[PDB]
Amino acid sequence: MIDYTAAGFTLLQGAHLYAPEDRGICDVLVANGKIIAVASNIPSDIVPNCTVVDLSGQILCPGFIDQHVHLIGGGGEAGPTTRTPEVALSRLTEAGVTSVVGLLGTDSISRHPESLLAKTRALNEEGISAWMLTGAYHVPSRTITGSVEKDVAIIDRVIGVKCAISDHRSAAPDVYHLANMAAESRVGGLLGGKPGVTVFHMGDSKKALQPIYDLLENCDVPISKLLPTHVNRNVPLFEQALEFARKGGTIDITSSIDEPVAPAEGIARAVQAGIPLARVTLSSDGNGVAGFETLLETVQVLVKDYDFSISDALRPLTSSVAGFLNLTGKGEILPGNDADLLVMTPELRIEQVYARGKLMVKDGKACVKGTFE
Ligand SMILES: [Zn+2]
Ligand SMILES: [Zn+2]
Repeated sequence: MIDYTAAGFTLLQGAHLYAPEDRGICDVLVANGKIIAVASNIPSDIVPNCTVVDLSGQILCPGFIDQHVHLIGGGGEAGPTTRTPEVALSRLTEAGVTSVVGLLGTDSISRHPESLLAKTRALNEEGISAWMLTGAYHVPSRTITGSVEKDVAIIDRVIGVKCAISDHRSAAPDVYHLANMAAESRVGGLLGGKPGVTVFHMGDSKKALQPIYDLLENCDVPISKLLPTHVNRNVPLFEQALEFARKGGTIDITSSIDEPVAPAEGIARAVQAGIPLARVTLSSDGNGVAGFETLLETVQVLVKDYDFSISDALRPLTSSVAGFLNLTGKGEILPGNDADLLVMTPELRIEQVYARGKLMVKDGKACVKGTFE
């Protein structure tokens, strides 16, 4: 018997596929952590030494992409005792997260991008896919190489920069500092093949998104690179966000915020306003201690409580995020893409999770954990 185990051939058959597009009952063939075929009735012996998984009666969809996670820990706003712990691999996977973007927050004194970089790489070695944003709330940005542009251009896992505006914990950045930072991420992105985005932590100031419009008035960074997040934290800000998304921008709703605008509610309002789901993303702000359970809960609520189809409910956590961050090979089940898959019950309860072809979760419980979990 010839050994073909190195390919890790895995056949997921009989599941109702949402890639996120409804593909009905369809099989998915995996090899080397990559989807190599997506079709109805793929021969269970099409490839040798193939692990065939019977998913009849279950749902199969893309793994979630969480672009706002404090991977090395966050907090600290009420003293050092409030500094949260680093994220545990199993917490992400059990929540359906197979791709993640780490970032820093208010604290960039006891938190550093080099630590974030290291954690991002550990997660990649451990089985999932991780990227990070350089900078933090503070502006000018505290970077790895001394320049936002250089960080995005030369640090492989860096795809953009983060900052905070209209928030009582901002560094009071003026338009120039804000514009230059955004422009550097944009150019750095072109040079390093990164999306080169600027993520804006929004606060409760009455000025809301004004800094972003001021920025657009003082530079030429495409609006498609400017991502306001936590837009559901207050109503006036949310209304501005809808207006921003209407002008061509993409907005990030936080699932860890249940009031005044719940996450499912924000996604629904966006659609009501006529915003394409492609410009609406959902992140957890996990470990900021915030968990990741609010991600799946939002999808469940969207389908159960609101009237979103499973396909649409999935977009803000998959194709929309992958599209915004140009995450090649993610957020969609198609041949050539990474085998990041979720197996759910018809009620959308996670049963299995595959990351790059490897089984990370088996019965809703992680069977692969961080080195020191
Ligand atoms: Zn934030
Ligand atoms: Zn955050």
